[PDB]
Amino acid sequence: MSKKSGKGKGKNDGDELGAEKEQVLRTKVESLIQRLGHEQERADRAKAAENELRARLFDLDKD
Amino acid sequence: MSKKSGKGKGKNDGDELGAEKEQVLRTKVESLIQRLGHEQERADRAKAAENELRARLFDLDKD
Amino acid sequence: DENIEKIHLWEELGPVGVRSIMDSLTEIPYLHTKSIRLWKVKAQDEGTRTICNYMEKSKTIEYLDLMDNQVGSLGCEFLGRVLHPQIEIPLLKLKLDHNEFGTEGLMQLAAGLCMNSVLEKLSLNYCAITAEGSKYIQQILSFVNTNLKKLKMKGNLLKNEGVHQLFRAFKVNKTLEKVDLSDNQFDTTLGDDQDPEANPNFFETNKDAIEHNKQIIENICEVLKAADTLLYYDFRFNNISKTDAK
Amino acid sequence: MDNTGKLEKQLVTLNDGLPKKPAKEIIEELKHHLYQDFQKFFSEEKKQQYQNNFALFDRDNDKYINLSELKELLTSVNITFPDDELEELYNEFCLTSPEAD
Repeated sequence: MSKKSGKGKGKNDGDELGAEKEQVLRTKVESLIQRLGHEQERADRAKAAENELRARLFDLDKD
Repeated sequence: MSKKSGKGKGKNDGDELGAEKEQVLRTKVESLIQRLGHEQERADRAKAAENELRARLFDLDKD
Repeated sequence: DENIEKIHLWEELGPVGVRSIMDSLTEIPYLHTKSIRLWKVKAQDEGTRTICNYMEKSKTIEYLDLMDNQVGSLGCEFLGRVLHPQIEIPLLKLKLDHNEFGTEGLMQLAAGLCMNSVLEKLSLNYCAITAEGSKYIQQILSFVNTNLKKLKMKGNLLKNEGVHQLFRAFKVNKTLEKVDLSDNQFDTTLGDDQDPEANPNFFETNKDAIEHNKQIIENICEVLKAADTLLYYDFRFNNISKTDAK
Repeated sequence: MDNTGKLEKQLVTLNDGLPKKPAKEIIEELKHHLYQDFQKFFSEEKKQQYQNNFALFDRDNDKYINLSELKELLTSVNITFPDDELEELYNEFCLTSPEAD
C-alpha cells in the first residue's frame, strides 16, 4: 500500500507558482480572444443591421 | 561613459525569460481587453443607431 | 477581515459562472453584502434563478445592477418569486438597462412583484419596454403608497401610447420624482406634410394623429402641473413636434 | 467598586433601519400583501360578477367611478355603507388620482 508514502518532494515553489500564473494568463487571454471575436461578430451584425435599416428606408425607397 | 565595459554577469537567464514572458502576457491581455472594450462600445453604438433608425425615420414614408 | 458588501463584477461570468458564484453565496450564509453589480457577466436565466434563491435566503442585498446580463422572461418570473412581498428582501436599486427581458419579463416580474415595496429606483433602459410595458409602468406608478424614486425606461419603445399610459399613471402618481423616457420614440410630430401645396388632404388624413398628439400633450401638461413630487423628466431623443414642445 | 452607578432609561431614538427608499415602492407591500390576503377571502366565481357590476356602473368605462355610481354599485351588490364612510373612502382613493375624475 501507498498510504503513508505521500512524500511531497520539495518541488520548486517559484516554478510552480509561475506555471500556474502562466496557465491563468493563457486561459484569460484565450477567453478574452473568444469574447473579442464574439463582440466583433456582434458589432458586425449591428453595423449590417444599421446599414440595412437605412436601406429599409431605401427599401421603401425601392418599393 | 563611451567605452563598452559591459561585463556579462551570469544572471538567472530562466528567471529573466519567465519575467519577459509574464510581461508580454500582461501587455497582450491589456491590448485584448482594450480591443474588447472598443468592440463592445461599437456594438452598443450600432444597436443604438439601429434603434434610432427604426424609431424616427418616417420622413421618407410620409414623402 | 472585511466583508464584501458590493460584489461588482464586469467580466464575462456566463450563466454557469453566475450560478456557481450565486449558489456559493447561498451555501455561505453571508448577509453582509449590500450590492451585486454584474455588468455584462451574462447572469442569464440560471444565474438569475440562483440570485433570486440566495436573495430569498439572505435578505440583505440592496443594490442590484444586472446590466447586459441577458435576463429573460423566466429570470423575471424568478425575480417576481424572490421579490414577492412574502420574501421582503432589502434590495434598494434595481438596474437592468440593455437587459432585453422585455415587457414579457416585466409581466413575469409583476406576477408577484406587481405591488411590491422594495426598490429605490428601477432602471430598464434599452430593455425593450413596449406600450404594454408602459402599462406595467402605469400599474406601478398609479400606486400612492410609495418608497421608490426613479423609474427610467430610456431607449425603450414606449411611443405615443406608451407616454399616454405613463401619463395616465402620473395623473394619480403623487410621490414619484424622476422619469426618463428619452430615446423611447416619443413622436408627437405629425410628420412633414405641412406644405399647403404638398398635400391637399393632409389635415383630413392626419386629423387622428393631430388629436392623439393633442391628447398626449394635454396629459403631459396636467401631469407636470399636478406633479408636486414628479419634478424630473427626460423626453430627449424623441420626435416631439415644435408646437407640442412649446 | 462600592456599587456606584448607574441606571439610564432607554429612550429608543428613531434612527434604526428606516426603509431606505423614498417615493414609489416601499409603501406598496402593504397593499400587495392585502391583495394576497383577500385571495383567501374570495372565491373566483364572485370576482367576475363584481367586475361586471363595476363595468355596468362605470358608464364611461375608464376604471373610474364617481360617488353616485359607486353608491349605485354598493346598493346593487349589497354594500351597506354610511354616506360619510363611502364618500370618505372614495375621496381617500381619489386624492391618489388628483388628475383623474
